[PDB]
Amino acid sequence: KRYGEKLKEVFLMLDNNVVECIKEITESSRNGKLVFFVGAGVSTLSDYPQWWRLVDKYHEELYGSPKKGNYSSDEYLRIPQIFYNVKGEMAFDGILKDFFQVDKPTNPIHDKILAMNPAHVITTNYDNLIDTACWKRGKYFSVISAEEDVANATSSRYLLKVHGDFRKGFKGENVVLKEDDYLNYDQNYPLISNLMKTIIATHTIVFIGYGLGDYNINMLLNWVRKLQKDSFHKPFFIRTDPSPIENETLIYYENKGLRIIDAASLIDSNEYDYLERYSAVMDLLIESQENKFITKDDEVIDYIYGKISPLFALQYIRKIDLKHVFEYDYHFEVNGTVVRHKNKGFGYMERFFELKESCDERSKLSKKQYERFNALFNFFEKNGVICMAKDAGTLNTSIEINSLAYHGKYDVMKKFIEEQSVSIEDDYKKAFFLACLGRWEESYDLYSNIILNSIDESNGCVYYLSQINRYRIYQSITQAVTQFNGLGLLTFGRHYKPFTDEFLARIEREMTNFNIDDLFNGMPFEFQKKYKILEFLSDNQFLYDDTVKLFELTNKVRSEMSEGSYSFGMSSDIVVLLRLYDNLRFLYENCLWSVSFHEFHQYIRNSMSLLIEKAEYERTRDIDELGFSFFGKKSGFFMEYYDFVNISRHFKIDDIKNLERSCSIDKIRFGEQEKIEEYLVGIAEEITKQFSANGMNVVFYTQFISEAKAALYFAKYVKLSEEGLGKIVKALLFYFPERDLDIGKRYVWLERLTKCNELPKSIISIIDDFLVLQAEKHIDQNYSEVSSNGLYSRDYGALIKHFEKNFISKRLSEITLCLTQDKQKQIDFLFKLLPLLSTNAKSHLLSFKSVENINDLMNGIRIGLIDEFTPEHEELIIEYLETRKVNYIVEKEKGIQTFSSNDYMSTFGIWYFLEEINNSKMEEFIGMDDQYDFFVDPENFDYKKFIPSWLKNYNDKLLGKIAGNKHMKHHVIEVLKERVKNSNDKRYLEILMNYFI
Amino acid sequence: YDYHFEVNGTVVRHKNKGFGYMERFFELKESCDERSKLSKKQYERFNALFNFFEKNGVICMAKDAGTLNTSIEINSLAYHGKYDVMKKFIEEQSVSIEDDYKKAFFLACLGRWEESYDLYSNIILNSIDESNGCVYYLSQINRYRIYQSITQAVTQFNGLGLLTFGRHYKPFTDEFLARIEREMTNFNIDDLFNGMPFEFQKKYKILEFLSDNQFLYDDTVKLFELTNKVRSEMSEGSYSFGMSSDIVVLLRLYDNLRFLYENCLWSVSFHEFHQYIRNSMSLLIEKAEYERTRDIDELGFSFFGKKSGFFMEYYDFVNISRHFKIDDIKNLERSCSIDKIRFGEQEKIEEYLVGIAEEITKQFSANGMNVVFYTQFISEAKAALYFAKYVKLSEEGLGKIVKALLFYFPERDLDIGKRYVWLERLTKCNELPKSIISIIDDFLVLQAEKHIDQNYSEVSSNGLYSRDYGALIKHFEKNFISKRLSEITLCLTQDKQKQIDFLFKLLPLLSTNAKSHLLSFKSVENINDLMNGIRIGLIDEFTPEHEELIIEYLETRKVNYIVEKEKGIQTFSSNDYMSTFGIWYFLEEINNSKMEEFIGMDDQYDFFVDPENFDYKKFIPSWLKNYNDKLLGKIAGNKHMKHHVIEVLKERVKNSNDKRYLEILMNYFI
Amino acid sequence: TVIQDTADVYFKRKSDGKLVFTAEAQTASFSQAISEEKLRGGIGNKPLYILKSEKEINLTVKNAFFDLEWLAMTSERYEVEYRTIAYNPDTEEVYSDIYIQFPNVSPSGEFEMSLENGNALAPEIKFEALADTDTDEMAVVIEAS
Amino acid sequence: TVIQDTADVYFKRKSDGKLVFTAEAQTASFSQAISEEKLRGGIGNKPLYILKSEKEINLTVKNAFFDLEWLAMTSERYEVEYRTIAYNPDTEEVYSDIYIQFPNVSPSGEFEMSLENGNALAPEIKFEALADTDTDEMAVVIEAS
Repeated sequence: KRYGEKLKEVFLMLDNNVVECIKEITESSRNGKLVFFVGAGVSTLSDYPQWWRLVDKYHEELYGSPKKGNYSSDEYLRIPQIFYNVKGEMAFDGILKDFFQVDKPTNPIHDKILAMNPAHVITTNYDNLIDTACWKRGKYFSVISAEEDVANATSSRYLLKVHGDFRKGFKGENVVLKEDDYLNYDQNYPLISNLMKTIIATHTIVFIGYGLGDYNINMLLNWVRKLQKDSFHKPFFIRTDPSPIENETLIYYENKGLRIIDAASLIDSNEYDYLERYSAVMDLLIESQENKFITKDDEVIDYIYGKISPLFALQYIRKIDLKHVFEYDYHFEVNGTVVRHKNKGFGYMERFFELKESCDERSKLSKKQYERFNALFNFFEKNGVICMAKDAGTLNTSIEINSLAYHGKYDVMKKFIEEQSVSIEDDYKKAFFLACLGRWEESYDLYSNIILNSIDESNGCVYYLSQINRYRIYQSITQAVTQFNGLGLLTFGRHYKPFTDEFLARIEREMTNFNIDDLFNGMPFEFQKKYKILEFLSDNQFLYDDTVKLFELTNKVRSEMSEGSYSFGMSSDIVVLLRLYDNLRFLYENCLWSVSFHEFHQYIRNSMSLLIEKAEYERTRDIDELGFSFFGKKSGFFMEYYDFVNISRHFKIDDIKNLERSCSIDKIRFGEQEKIEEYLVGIAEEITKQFSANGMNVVFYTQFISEAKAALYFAKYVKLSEEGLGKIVKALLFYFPERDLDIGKRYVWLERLTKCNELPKSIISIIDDFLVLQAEKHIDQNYSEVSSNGLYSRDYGALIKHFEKNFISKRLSEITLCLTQDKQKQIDFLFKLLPLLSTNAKSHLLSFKSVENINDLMNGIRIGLIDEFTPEHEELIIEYLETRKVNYIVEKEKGIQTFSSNDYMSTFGIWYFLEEINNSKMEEFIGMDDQYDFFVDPENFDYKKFIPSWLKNYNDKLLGKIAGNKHMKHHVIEVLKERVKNSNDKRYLEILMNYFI
Repeated sequence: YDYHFEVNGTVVRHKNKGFGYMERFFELKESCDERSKLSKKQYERFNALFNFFEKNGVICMAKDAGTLNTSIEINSLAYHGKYDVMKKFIEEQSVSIEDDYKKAFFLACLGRWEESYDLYSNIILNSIDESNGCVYYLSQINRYRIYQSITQAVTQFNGLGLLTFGRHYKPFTDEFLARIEREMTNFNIDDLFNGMPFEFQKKYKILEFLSDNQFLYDDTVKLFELTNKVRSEMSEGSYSFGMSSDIVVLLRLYDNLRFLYENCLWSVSFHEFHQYIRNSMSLLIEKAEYERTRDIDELGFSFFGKKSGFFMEYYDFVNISRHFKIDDIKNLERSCSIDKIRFGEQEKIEEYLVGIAEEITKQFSANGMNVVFYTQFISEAKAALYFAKYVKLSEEGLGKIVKALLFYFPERDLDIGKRYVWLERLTKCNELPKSIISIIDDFLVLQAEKHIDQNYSEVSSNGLYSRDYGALIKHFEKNFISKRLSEITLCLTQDKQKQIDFLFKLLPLLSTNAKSHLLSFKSVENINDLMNGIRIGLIDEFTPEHEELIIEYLETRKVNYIVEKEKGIQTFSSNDYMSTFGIWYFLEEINNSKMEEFIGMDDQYDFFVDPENFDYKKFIPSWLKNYNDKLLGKIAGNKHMKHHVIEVLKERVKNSNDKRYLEILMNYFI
Repeated sequence: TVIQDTADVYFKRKSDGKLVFTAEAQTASFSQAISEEKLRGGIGNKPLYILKSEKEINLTVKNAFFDLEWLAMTSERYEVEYRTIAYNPDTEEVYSDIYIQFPNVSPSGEFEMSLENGNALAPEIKFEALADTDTDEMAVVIEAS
Repeated sequence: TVIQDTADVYFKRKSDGKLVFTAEAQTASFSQAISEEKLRGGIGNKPLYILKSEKEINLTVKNAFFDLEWLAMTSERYEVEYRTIAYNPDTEEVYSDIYIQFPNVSPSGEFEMSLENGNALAPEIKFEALADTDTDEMAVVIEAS
């Protein structure tokens, strides 16, 4: 328990040389290059049999008794050879089996040795204890004990059991024990030595379990000496003799090229405290594996400058992973509060902030440290690191800044692309901007050019972002080509191919069998160490943790909704908001292309959906008396320009509809309405420029027009200036791609824009020009008015009349005067706009044509020309229903369908129900449609055929009549209340509370 | 990635230019001549592959396939929680390293985590030389998993454990904790698969996601986006055909459960997996409720035969019990009406509930219980208890579950109020048989026995004491009295005045002799005692003494209010009494005009007593939930208040979407 | 167990009798909400009443395979031939099939520009039932005994 | 601009008044309804009206700490002193402060061996406000002004 405390006392009492050596061993350990020469000393801790035991056994067998005297290093080897020769090899093998064949257990040192991620472990021991020691920790190793094992090298990590081992068998022939084997090693094992030399060459040997004068230590010493001067780092020696090392021996083996450490020099120990000594040194090194070298708080600025200065490269980094720079020592929370997670030393980070508060303390530093703190504080401010969590006062988080790519700017983008690229960062920005503009091929080639130039200048950050961007844009090119060749032909009728097939072959060739997931792994150890934050970008499964954060926080927020619980401090929605703006600022400031990918859009979309969902609930949240006691008049959720552009960019129009339906957006007031209007004016103008000119980059068009559609659709709430309204409408009607927005979507978007801001006479002129163009599109008989939302230019004219009580479009009137009988299609079109033309034009068209069939009758009544139903009109209705009846009895043997006739028949049923047409024949046609029976004769009609669409789709006057009739009023109220009780719906509740009860 | 294996039970032909060999393999499966022609060893390979694909649910190509099916086969003992069976297998001797793996996983679920770690190690020694890469790796995985679990359990013990348990427990020894913190220190589970022999990773790339410390991240994001698709489907009123997102999350959840339970990964028990299961189910059931309440549109029902309705199977019950907390199931029942869902496998769910009750009875009947296993199983026990309402139980099963709930359940983790409300939830489905009435009478008489001591007092978060239990007993048995409590009265003395007060609340469950004893030994002259006498039925009218006592209490509260004007105002608990009294006056129960003088409190006191002078803008519609049908009618009938209440209620319900507010407005239509 | 009437959709060129691509239907969305003159603002007189309701049909499919001839050769209009079996609750399996067709449709999928990382093979394509003045809706349902 | 109710909570021994642990409030939950009881008991006395509504106050505190003495020394009752500035509509923060206190509470935490693999330090402890026959609940509010 307190062993760690006493050993930490030993640390920082250690001579600087020892601590620096320990840190070097740790750093090489992390690099997977550190190698260990573990000797019998470590195995002695296991009580493994010692060679002198077999030596004495051999002496007894030879001369009938032991030596009763110390064996020299030559004797330790010589007596075994005398036994091997005088007697033979058989009893040699027998004695090896008798002694070394033991299942000794490993000890703490055996696993500590493995805690350093040994690249290799070259052991001269003949034991199999060291093999198990490797599994103990988990490191894999390949055992080598002969020439043949040199082939069997499955891994990059070697347990080079040099001098042989009894794994072959307990035989002297299978090991190096007798003197001759030691002398003839260079000839007996060419290949083990072959490996041995190379591994010793570059890897950081660290000696342990050995005596300084050990024969194997001396062999390795001479072998490292054979290397070129200054071409080998001094390996280390974890010496653990109970006696303190003689200074002269220390000087000798430090000169020889070994970085030696004595446990006895670090601690005090007994004579048989071998395990204690090994543990002391190894555990000092292990505690160094954790950063505990933070000496004093006044030194803080140097430490933070070591950690943060290389980090200036990014234009911003997320505070989520800024903790990873300090290895989870200080968690930088989303709001900026720096939560202290761990700090072995005092003033690890907190002293930096106390300096930030106390300016006088900040004055105590050298101007070097002063400006160091200055730069680091500027970096933290860029990060939004508000204050240390412990002393953090009242906070006021704000919208994170984003780059111009986040803004709806494309003219600036092209200007800068035209402008000369000053340096590598300029070219990286140019590549991202070209990618944004749809010039994906130019961006890709520039990315490759900067790949070359960036490894040339050694900008690891810029190169690595360029690599990941190049892969991401290549994926975009490939998927775009697939989309084109697969579906664009069905879309346009003739698939384009902006990307040349040779270019696609080239880009596919340059990158094959290459996963960006391994891109960070393939980087230099320097870059990997100083840029561990950018590892998150390596994995192709982007947003590898932001999605989980969103999932958990969405759950929590829904739970808060359902529980109806108050909150104090920042809540779940606050952290969702903070993470969202952190991710946006990071990705757009760094100019990564990964934003355009679907997954990032989905993450942004879900976050904003949850944010607005909780925004709606807090508005209608009820407050208890104690709820009011804790807090009252809480801050409302806002919709700034930045949040608008999020909604526009990341949501689809169906998603915006879904969220508007679920949540009343109009209530939550919008912010930066002027900036919103300017950005919408920008979208409109860009569309005008792109569509008026024939030039329409197809990839760019697909990339951005979704943005414009969403912004136009979601612009229903924001106010626009008069000139802005002119621009936005002129974009919406004429220059908008007709392929995506049919006439109906066009009309309803214009109607929403009307709903917030009125259309002045200028906009009236714009829409009149659009209508006269539709007339000029109607000169050809082949032209057809066709929409998905059942909305036509007649509805546009209805809007103009709704705005202008009196409006005579002289263009339409002149057209009608110019129209002749042969232009009957144009006569029909101008008829739909009959209210909008002059009196003379009305008379002209009335002369040209009048009602003759049901379709023309519905046309006329929609225009309102006929103010009363003639007997001919009702008789025409009777004839049409006679046709429908014969068709239905004919269709009775078939399946019966009604999708357009049903509209006319429902209107006729309505008119019977409204006692407008007394005709009793429409009663005779009862039985065909459920709604027809419901209207013509509700009492006979069984009220089980009532549809939910009927329950919610309605008319005000029709609802009044329904309430007025009691027979259908009972049934309809019953089913409607039943449905709202089943599923609470706003329309159902309104229909309940307003017309019947 | 040669062929995408679709979760539905088929396989899609991912882009490949090979031999079309899954197509060929399913032609072999289809054609008896094709399979017969193979070499005999090849035929054995073919049929073993067929059996494997059946085991994993793979049938044929997605294109070749047609109608499919979904079901549950997570048959792990830990999944069922047969702890008796689980430890019986553990003590039974192992004959394989996979047997040792099974024992180690079981020891982990039983709280004998020390034995689990030791057995894991043992398998590692048994497999390092024999080179069983899959078993070796997986045992290392779960060894790290248990080291995590034990670390978190110990950390909980050192911290919140003191306040929660009320004591400092150290179930794990310091030496063992240090031994295991050291034996595999500085060890990344992510790098394990990377550092494992190449042969094993090549053969079992499946286990890469196991290597990842944040395993099931892909599962998490997949569920999250499928949930997004589900919510969009709910919003837009779509009508899906074939598989939908909800079916996809169902199958993914079920597959992950089955995988991690049959492989016996101890990672199954972590909270991240529990969170994934909870979310997956929650989506399934909210989808089921939304499907129940949906328009017709005369197109969806026609295509498919009849309709596929949602139901609850024994496995569904197991998952929900294991992976939900009481707040989860309660929030669920609130948002979605589980009662609409028709449960299934009632007998097997009964068996599982009896197993849960048997386990906790074994734990708490005996003084000795493993603390770590108690934490592991109590939450599951609580969820199964609360979730047992919706299933039919037999008389023996009902007796066991109820006796668990009352006597064998901890008081610390579940107070008396929860105990009672959980009981009354349980009986809604199963009316109290003589056995359950006897069990409640027994537990109640024990409460009386603890109340014999003057130091003891009943404690309940919900304010639901022994009186509520007795009320339930006489609710289901209109004629019932406890002989034990009667003979307590026979020995009862005025010294045990607190016992007399406790028993005063339980008057109707006693004999006439006991009623006389209660009447004689003490009076009903106190506000709380008056409420008790009203509740138990001893007093029905307010005598001059009773009304004067209430008037004196209101005088004390009035002087306190006057002092409170000068020294701050506190109003939580008294206002309850004053509101009750104002209603009594409003309901023509109290007639004294002294109360009109006491007016001045703005929660149901000045309102009910003086509706006209009351400022109706302060009225809160949530007050309407507390009133019953009689008081609802009276309050609605009074002209001085009806207009304001209807306007506030209707506007607030139209802004809101509470069903109870709809019901209150429906009774308010007048 | 699951829906046993897998839908075969045939999407053909309308001008000429050529098949473009066949797929498997995934979901169909129907909306009947009044958006003409938004909610209120339509033509209204004392004796005159016009049903102003407007509706839109959306359909999704999956596993799109295009005819080789249509790729080879490559105002234009297309049709749909949604093909499913009519199943009653009484008869969950019926020899008779239900035939749904949208002779007027417009191909406009939001999957265009979907650039998801890693594996992807769900080219869901959206369609909108395009309408005309003469015929409010072109969809038709016929059941073949 | 953030919600300025950074309340300070002092958890003290009700038996002796000794401070146990201090922390910052996170959330507070209020739920009140009527017990699901009967009205036919005996004769369902009409004159005998009765208020049977029961309410539970659930709470949560974050950044839970502890006192050295309380750790040192180790029916029992506990006290809570919610200290909050008197936010009122007139001013972002009023000179006066609002004291909220619950003399009776029990520490039934939701933690229950939460074994989340995450390295997050949020020992959230839940609190259910206990009741007694004499008092519906001890929830107390005072105004400094």
